[PDB]
Amino acid sequence: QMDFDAIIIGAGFGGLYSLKKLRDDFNLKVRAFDRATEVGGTWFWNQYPGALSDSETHLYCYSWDKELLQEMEIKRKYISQPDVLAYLKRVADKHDLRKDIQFETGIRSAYFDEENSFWNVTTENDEKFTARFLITALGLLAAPNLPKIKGIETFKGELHHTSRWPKDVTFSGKRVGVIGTGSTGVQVITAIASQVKHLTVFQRSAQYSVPIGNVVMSETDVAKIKENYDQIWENVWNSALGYGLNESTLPTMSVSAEERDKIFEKAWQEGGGFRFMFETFGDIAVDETANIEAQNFIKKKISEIVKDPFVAKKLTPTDLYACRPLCDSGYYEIFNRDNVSLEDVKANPIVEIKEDCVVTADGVEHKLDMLICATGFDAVDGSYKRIDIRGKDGISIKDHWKDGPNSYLGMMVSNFPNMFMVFGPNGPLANSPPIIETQVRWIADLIGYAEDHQINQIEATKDAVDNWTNTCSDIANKTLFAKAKCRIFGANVPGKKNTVYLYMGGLKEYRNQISEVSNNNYKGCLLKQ
Ligand SMILES: Cc1cc2nc3c(=O)[nH]c(=O)nc-3n(C[C@H](O)[C@H](O)[C@H](O)COP(=O)(O)OP(=O)(O)OC[C@H]3O[C@@H](n4cnc5c(N)ncnc54)[C@H](O)[C@@H]3O)c2cc1C
Ligand SMILES: NC(=O)c1ccc[n+]([C@@H]2O[C@H](COP(=O)([O-])OP(=O)(O)OC[C@H]3O[C@@H](n4cnc5c(N)ncnc54)[C@H](OP(=O)(O)O)[C@@H]3O)[C@@H](O)[C@H]2O)c1
Repeated sequence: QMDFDAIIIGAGFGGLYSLKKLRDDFNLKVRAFDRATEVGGTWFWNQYPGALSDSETHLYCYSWDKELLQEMEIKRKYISQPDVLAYLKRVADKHDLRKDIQFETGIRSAYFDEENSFWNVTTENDEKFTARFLITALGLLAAPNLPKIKGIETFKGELHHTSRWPKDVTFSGKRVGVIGTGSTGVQVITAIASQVKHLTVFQRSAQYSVPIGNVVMSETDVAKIKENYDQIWENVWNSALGYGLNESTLPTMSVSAEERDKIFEKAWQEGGGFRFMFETFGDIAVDETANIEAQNFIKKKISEIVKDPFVAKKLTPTDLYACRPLCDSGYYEIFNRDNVSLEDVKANPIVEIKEDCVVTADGVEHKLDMLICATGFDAVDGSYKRIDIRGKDGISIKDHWKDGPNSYLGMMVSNFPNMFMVFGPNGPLANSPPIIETQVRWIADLIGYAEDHQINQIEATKDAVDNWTNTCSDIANKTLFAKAKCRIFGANVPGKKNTVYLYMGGLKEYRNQISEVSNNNYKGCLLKQ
């Protein structure tokens, strides 16, 4: 009666595993869609200079295919964007995935049918499809947050947002400006500084960055990893972050200053943001005195690398909370270069943009041939609201989430039956591929349980969703996060919203949580026959 058992939106990490698991392991008839012309998700769209993974190469991948784990290329310690794209293309090749992906096809609307209990999916070309279940693997790539700057539309030079980075960009002889110093801006600035006539960095808020330590991987090291891949993945599932770290329980202020400086320095040499934050000590994100110790080590490193003390001052975070640092391949070193200028657009904001320059509040005209906007995106739920998703009683996801996202286990939304989110909001804070695998296998097991027991409508209750929001709030309020403003709580509603964007108990406890549900006849889920 319906076109498919399941429809998947997205052909990235999440969508490709959702397709493989439902079609080949559970034998469902499924069609996937993506606006892209190729698989990859964020790794097909984000081809900006310096794009690099946050987790090491041997862990930023799938674990469910052992043959592929052995054949995988481990070139450098972290993996660049074109290599992630080539890997995901290889996954699609090996498992015959593309024949059930409709490319160059965006989904405009998905309407649930409380009669007959399936979903009505319309593409932007007015193609209509029906399916019992809807799998949303949308990521967080929509939509580009561009700087709201007076006159930015009059700029006659090259203007790119890092998410829409065009090929064939050349840098020599050009005066280039970069707005934004987050992870993307740090990666772009570090990669292009040596290639331009002059680089201006327009930073609104300095952030802490630690070295990434991206080194080439020896053939012995690669063989060492593959020989022990089963234990490596077992460590991922029994950890909180899934980054292959020895997650410390050691209190920061329980060692001498000599010892503390040695522990921070060892992680600094090795590289890695989460390593510096969670392999050194166990309370950096929970205790303020511990946090200040981590910051002071990075501030000290900034003041040593950056030789001009006034540029180092400008680069030093004033916030006072190292609530997750970035990673870089030589970011602070860039600012010793004679062709790099740092503009504190907090104490000197960009007021307007003319045809050939960026004007700051001090009147200075910063002449530019190129303006790179590394300015971020919408919130996590932004990708969901940009689709017309109507569930029970015809309520839209825009309205149900007008105050921020909320869900059950990060995978189910009340008033939206038969819809299952992959890497959606209210999920765990950990490495993405292990999270995506955990969710795809749990969702497929639920769909298989429904195909047997002949149930055709699965729905989370308002109580369970609120129980999940409580659990996240209880855990997140134990930490320093929010107070550093990391946009994990985005609430502020008169009757308290406390929409908690992340479950922060770790990947191991997250698998514990959703296992309680699956074991206990899916408590919190409305089953209908
Ligand atoms: C440079 C970079 C490095 C990163 N490194 C790490 C890391 O080391 N560790 C980590 O955990 N995370 C990392 N991330 C985060 C990253 O988003 C996740 O790791 C992962 O790629 C998310 O995969 P996904 O399939 O869930 O979403 P995506 O890769 O974003 O795929 C979403 C796809 O759904 C499509 N789509 C959306 N909406 C619609 C619609 N209405 N119709 C049709 N199609 C649609 C999109 O076009 C997109 O192709 C990194 C991100 C970037 C940009
Ligand atoms: N794993 C990785 O290595 C990696 C790589 C890329 C992205 N990500 C993730 O994907 C998300 C996006 O990363 P992102 O770096 O592109 O965006 P981002 O983290 O949100 O940072 C955006 C930067 O642009 C600045 N900015 C925004 N609007 C501005 C304005 N109007 N004027 C001046 N400055 C402005 C911001 O300054 P303010 O802070 O002052 O607002 C900020 O420094 C992040 O959450 C990140 O975790 C991860």
